[PDB]
Amino acid sequence: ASSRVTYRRRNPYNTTSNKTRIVKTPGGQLRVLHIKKRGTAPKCGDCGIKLPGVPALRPREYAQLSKPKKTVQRAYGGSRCGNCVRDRVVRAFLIEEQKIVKKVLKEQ
Amino acid sequence: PSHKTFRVKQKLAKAQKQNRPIPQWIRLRTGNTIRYNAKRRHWRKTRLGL
Amino acid sequence: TKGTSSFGKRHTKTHGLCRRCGRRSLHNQKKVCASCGYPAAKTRKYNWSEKAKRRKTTGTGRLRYLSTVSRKFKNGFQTGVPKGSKGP
Amino acid sequence: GRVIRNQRKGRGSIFTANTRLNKAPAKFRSLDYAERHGYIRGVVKEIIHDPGRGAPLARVVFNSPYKFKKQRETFIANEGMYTGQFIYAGKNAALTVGNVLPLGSVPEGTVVSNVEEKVGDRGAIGRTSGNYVTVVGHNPEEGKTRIKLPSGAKKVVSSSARGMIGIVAGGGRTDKPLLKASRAKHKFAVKRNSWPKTRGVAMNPVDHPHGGGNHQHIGKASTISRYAAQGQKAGLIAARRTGLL
RNA sequence: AAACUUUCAACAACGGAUCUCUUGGUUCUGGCAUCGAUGAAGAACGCAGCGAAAUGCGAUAGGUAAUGUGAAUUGCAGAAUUCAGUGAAUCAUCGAAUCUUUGAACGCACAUUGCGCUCGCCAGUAUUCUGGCGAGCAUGCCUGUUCGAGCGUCAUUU
RNA sequence: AUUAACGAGAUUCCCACUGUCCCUAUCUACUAUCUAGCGAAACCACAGCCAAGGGAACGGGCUUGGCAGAAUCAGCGGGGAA
RNA sequence: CGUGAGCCCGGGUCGAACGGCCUCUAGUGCAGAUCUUGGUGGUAGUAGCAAAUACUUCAAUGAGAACUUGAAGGACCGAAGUGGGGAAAGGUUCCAUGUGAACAGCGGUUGGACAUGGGUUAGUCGAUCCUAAGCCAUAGGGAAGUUCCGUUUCAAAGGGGCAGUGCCCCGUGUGGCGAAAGGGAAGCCGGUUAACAUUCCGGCACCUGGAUGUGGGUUUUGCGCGGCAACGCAACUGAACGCGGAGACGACGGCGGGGGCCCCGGGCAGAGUUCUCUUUUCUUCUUAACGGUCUAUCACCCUGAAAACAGUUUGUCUGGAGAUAGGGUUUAAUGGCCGGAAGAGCCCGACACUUCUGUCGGGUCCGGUGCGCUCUCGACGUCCCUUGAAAAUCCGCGGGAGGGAAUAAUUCUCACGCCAGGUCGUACUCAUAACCGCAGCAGGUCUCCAAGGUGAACAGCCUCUGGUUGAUAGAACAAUGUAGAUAAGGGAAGUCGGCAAAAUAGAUCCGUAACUUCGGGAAAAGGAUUGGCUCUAAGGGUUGGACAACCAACUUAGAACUGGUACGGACAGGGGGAAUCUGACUGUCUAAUUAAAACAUAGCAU
RNA sequence: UGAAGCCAGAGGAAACUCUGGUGGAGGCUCGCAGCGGUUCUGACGUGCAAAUCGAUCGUCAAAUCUGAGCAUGGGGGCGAA
RNA sequence: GAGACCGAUAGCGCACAAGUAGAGUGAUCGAAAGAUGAAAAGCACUUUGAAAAGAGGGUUAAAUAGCACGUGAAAUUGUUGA
Ligand SMILES: [Mg+2]
Ligand SMILES: [Mg+2]
Ligand SMILES: [Mg+2]
Ligand SMILES: [Mg+2]
Ligand SMILES: [Mg+2]
Ligand SMILES: [Mg+2]
Ligand SMILES: [Mg+2]
Ligand SMILES: [Mg+2]
Ligand SMILES: [Mg+2]
Ligand SMILES: [Mg+2]
Ligand SMILES: [Mg+2]
Ligand SMILES: [Mg+2]
Ligand SMILES: [Mg+2]
Ligand SMILES: [Mg+2]
Ligand SMILES: [Mg+2]
Ligand SMILES: [Mg+2]
Ligand SMILES: [Mg+2]
Ligand SMILES: [Mg+2]
Ligand SMILES: [Mg+2]
Ligand SMILES: [Mg+2]
Ligand SMILES: [Mg+2]
Ligand SMILES: [Mg+2]
Ligand SMILES: [Mg+2]
Ligand SMILES: [Mg+2]
Ligand SMILES: [Mg+2]
Ligand SMILES: [Mg+2]
Ligand SMILES: [Mg+2]
Ligand SMILES: [Mg+2]
Ligand SMILES: [Mg+2]
Ligand SMILES: [Mg+2]
Ligand SMILES: [Mg+2]
Ligand SMILES: [Mg+2]
Ligand SMILES: [Mg+2]
Ligand SMILES: [Mg+2]
Ligand SMILES: [Mg+2]
Ligand SMILES: [Mg+2]
Ligand SMILES: [Mg+2]
Ligand SMILES: [Mg+2]
Ligand SMILES: [Mg+2]
Ligand SMILES: [Mg+2]
Ligand SMILES: [Mg+2]
Ligand SMILES: [Mg+2]
Ligand SMILES: [Mg+2]
Ligand SMILES: [Mg+2]
Ligand SMILES: [Mg+2]
Ligand SMILES: [Mg+2]
Ligand SMILES: [Mg+2]
Ligand SMILES: [Mg+2]
Ligand SMILES: [Mg+2]
Ligand SMILES: [Mg+2]
Ligand SMILES: [Mg+2]
Ligand SMILES: [Mg+2]
Ligand SMILES: [Mg+2]
Ligand SMILES: [Mg+2]
Ligand SMILES: [Mg+2]
Ligand SMILES: [Mg+2]
Ligand SMILES: [Mg+2]
Ligand SMILES: [Mg+2]
Ligand SMILES: [Mg+2]
Ligand SMILES: [Mg+2]
Ligand SMILES: [Mg+2]
Repeated sequence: ASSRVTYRRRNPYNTTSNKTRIVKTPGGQLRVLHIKKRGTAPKCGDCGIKLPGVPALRPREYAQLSKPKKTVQRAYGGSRCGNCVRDRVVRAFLIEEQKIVKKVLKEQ
Repeated sequence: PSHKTFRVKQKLAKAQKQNRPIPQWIRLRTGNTIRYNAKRRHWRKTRLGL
Repeated sequence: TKGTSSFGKRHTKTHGLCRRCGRRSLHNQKKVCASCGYPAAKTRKYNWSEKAKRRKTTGTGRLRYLSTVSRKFKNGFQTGVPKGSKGP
Repeated sequence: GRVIRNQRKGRGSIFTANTRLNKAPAKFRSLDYAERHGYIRGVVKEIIHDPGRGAPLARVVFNSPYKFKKQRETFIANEGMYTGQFIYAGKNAALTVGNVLPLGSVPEGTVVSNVEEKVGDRGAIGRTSGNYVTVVGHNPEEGKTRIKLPSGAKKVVSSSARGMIGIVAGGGRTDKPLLKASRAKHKFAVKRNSWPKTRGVAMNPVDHPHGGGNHQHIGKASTISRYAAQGQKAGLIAARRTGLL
């Protein structure tokens, strides 16, 4: 027998917006379902590693999630990774302390 | 094509109503010269030029 | 292969319909009519083609308004009603 | 005849530069109060490749002294620069690689790059891969500095003209043969439409001053006067000499 | 001898010459001066009882109002109450109107019946959102109005 | 000047191979062929047998001879300076 | 009658005007001009209607049937199709009913022909929105002018708040067009028509925008808790301004996961074959969007501190900047399970029936394998003097403005509840008949899906699903043809010339020269084997402690036997060598007589 | 076919050199579709066709092929010429 | 309003549904086509045929005017006669 399928839209070309996956329907027919692109996980602003705890969706889909689902409960939330936030705390403290040490050295 | 561009679809409606034969009663009008539709168009003969 | 073979590759429709003159002469890339020259205010016509002006001149259409001007002048541009017409 | 090939290049429309992949141009930041009396500090965020150039670019981020904003700017990276480096630009900047200093505050014999002829013209001289400008000497009486250009020509510029300490990155690029018509093709495909070149002597008299004849030859001398009439300049224009050096 | 080929006549074919005509052209002469932002010329789409084109007209659509004539229109029924009619007609005249989408075309565009903004009214729990309806929003220039800018500049307070 | 590799480039030779050839023969399909239906075009002064002579010096026509019997079908490529 | 151009008369047809004479006037006399326009011949019932393998029997319809229809038989396309859809282009060719002529280069009862009617339903598909290459306004500057440049400039350019005006805040900067293949909010299944379907009907969802109630959450020192941590939970304030991410990106290679297809078993049903044989040959055994829940590479966190270095991939990378090990967190579903949902669809069997097409019963299952094919995802790797779009839009964070209850307020980023989603396209063909080529033309025209066998293989050949049987036919078998072929002996003597054809050809094993830029030449040259049948051996996985048991499908090697010594048995499938001239090589051009030594190229030089 | 890189073993006093694997580079190579157009100087040559048809052939991972949008306009364009 | 003009291959390209049908991507190019009869009185009815039509019959002054329509030349063709 034959199991070939057809596009369900008038775009006949193998473009990025014309991606399909084959399913089998309850009626016993092989059909195609047009699927959107898969989302990309948000990256860290400093190092660029995939941020844990936040889902990977298309940009418009993030408007549908609740606030806790789009971020972690740390300082820089779902924007910077934990290792980069830890470095920022140490950098801010150490450099500020060195500025004080440099200060008191200047007047004396 | 199936994508019609409404302005174009409006011209195609005009072209098929114009492609009719002449009513019989016109051929009897006491001074008539009209005998047959001399502006008949067929899709296999002449292009609409749209 | 510049003949019968090359005519098969011809499905591109350089010229489209024009809003001003209704001819299929509006260049699609230049957006300029080849007959009436319509990106512009002034209708295109030249004295080196007497036939082209003749096809486009004033007597070739309905004359929706000029046909009545001749009658208005002959009566001297009257106003009002003919001396006691019915109804105000 | 007809219009020859070098005449058609000035009109453009196929001879324009391809710049879709080229982002913001490589130049200094505008001269301001901070750099004129003092220095300002920036951070090299990342070093990038600019198509058709051959020397890497570095995007450096500064702080706006007036607006609470970060001013992005793309310099031309020097051999030694790295991401996370601190860049200091100003009259009082220290003399290290990657710092932008006025030429008047830099000792003779040094090596700088992206020198500017005029104060405010944000970078003019020494911008290709392995090229650099050498400071020959100073003259502080009127504020003028004598430099040496990559071509070997000496020149006098304002002592307030800026420059980046070091040598531009990517040196030695032209030391590797291309070996292939592809490698030349890809080299010029991102620059402009100038490859390949047909030989004028292989053309027809309608097409080029050299074309024609029953043998491929140039009828007259290839040396063309300095003031030829825009279509005669199809050879060695105003050659003081010719032949092997 | 027939057939075939060639010639002529009668009749019959093919073809549309000739003759006669003509709501057409052409040239001359006489008279007149009147397009348009109060939206022209042109274009598109529609409108008839039964119409494709031509002609006419524009959702008031082979047309309305008004005036004159005075019994039609016509290919068929449909007007016979319109017969004193206070009025037929594809009539003539024409001074009142209607005049779709466009077009110099004027909210921005238009290869889209696309996208806007202001005011008023109506409906939906609505000053903000949605729908319907109406009136609007181009550029240059002129006169005036009002609101301003400039240590250009005057005087006073200061 | 010389060059390994490469070449639907030009050239010579050798091996294999074969109908290129000695020297032709045979087979199959579709035509050509006959029939029903349908049905053009190029070309065309008039036409259409030769020999010799003369002639604008290579005639279908002229002159002198040879001759010469309806109507046709399939091939053919001498001539019609086709 | 006249020398003549012409004139006159008789006979036939015809139906409305015409003539002589004297002067005046002219667009006034045709055999030609490769004359112009129209019409008609011989040729001539002639050339021809010959590519794409192919049709036959019966019956019906009808005046008439090779090319109408039904049945039966025989065939072809053979999944890079003669199949199922579309983009451009076309415009009603779509469907039903009927039909004289014309068209379908033969016929025609048939038709993309003719005549009359009917047919295209969207918040979810696309346009519309964004920007790209680019185009056009504005400010200005040229030009006699039609207009040219200019797109952020040498411009007083704009955008919002509070109660037709008033009062405030910011401003660096201030337009539009441009993609039915780029970016992008959201719909799936079943049924239904002569012709529409992600659009109608039934069921079940989703997004955006606007309003707004209940429940729940927070708060009586005002804006949540838990975990060491990676982070989690149903919520859990957040102004200007600023920061970051997504959108957002190359080609190729092997590997791993998943969906679909293919393949192999067993079971329940049905069909085919049955001289004999085959527990046999074939077919159905299905599960959408969507709401959850449990897992799946990388990576990250905690303990701990490694040489006798260890972990580890097909591929050698990682580790005192913290590895192995142990315990966890997390991005990733086209994965399992539940709902949707068996009530659907499908397959059998039993009866109704005048039609309406009605009713009922049963079933709709369980495993395995793989360098299999296709799509997709992921981690690695290679290449670059090549590094492989932008914008609309959305989100997170920093910041802390304003506001906020102790008797009620409050987040309307939690659940449920309410309202609305405008405009245009939507039929059909997508081609050996619906597009372009004067045409129903062997030409040309972008793309998706892609079964079985043989075989390395979308090679050729045969078959299944689906689709055709359309191209003027019948009879003979002359010459000459076009296409396909075979020839004894010789083997290029033919010819300008081995032009054309033949020969070689797959796989395995052996053997391989001069020369050389050391990379090649090289498949050099040149040899041997190949079938069928019966066996044997090797190459694995899982669970229980050099073992035992239960699975698995391919590859390689060895040996007997066997045959008219045949075996890549069809298909498919290099002829080779010795040199000379020339261009280094790959690449390109004279569309429609020249593909070359010409052009180009890297390299060199000026 | 088998370049870098990687693994194992062997030889040597050393310098270092060999062998077997793995790996999968190349404007490499045979070859199907696509693209092109060498020969038959084949068919046709009032053709299917105002350039096609058949066999044979060149290339086939890239200086390969290609759609749509856009730009260049006549003494002008564009040209691996 | 006229003409010592043209008279349907003439006169304007257009005496007619003419700047129309049609061609070209486009700028543009651009035809052919008048006449039954005074009046449709445009052939009722019968018969052969599937039908188109034919034969009778009828209208008209005339069908030797049948919408292929005033007259109807020649090229070219058929029958009869010589
Ligand atoms: Mg798209
Ligand atoms: Mg989370
Ligand atoms: Mg094209
Ligand atoms: Mg040349
Ligand atoms: Mg010259
Ligand atoms: Mg030469
Ligand atoms: Mg005689
Ligand atoms: Mg003779
Ligand atoms: Mg002769
Ligand atoms: Mg004589
Ligand atoms: Mg004689
Ligand atoms: Mg001859
Ligand atoms: Mg012959
Ligand atoms: Mg008369
Ligand atoms: Mg004359
Ligand atoms: Mg004459
Ligand atoms: Mg004559
Ligand atoms: Mg002639
Ligand atoms: Mg014949
Ligand atoms: Mg033939
Ligand atoms: Mg495929
Ligand atoms: Mg298709
Ligand atoms: Mg049909
Ligand atoms: Mg026929
Ligand atoms: Mg017939
Ligand atoms: Mg402009
Ligand atoms: Mg747009
Ligand atoms: Mg789009
Ligand atoms: Mg359909
Ligand atoms: Mg529904
Ligand atoms: Mg809580
Ligand atoms: Mg991004
Ligand atoms: Mg993209
Ligand atoms: Mg399920
Ligand atoms: Mg969905
Ligand atoms: Mg770890
Ligand atoms: Mg999923
Ligand atoms: Mg693919
Ligand atoms: Mg990678
Ligand atoms: Mg539809
Ligand atoms: Mg459809
Ligand atoms: Mg369709
Ligand atoms: Mg198709
Ligand atoms: Mg056509
Ligand atoms: Mg044409
Ligand atoms: Mg196999
Ligand atoms: Mg195959
Ligand atoms: Mg045929
Ligand atoms: Mg010889
Ligand atoms: Mg050629
Ligand atoms: Mg050639
Ligand atoms: Mg050369
Ligand atoms: Mg090929
Ligand atoms: Mg060929
Ligand atoms: Mg030939
Ligand atoms: Mg021939
Ligand atoms: Mg392209
Ligand atoms: Mg008569
Ligand atoms: Mg008559
Ligand atoms: Mg007559
Ligand atoms: Mg005659």
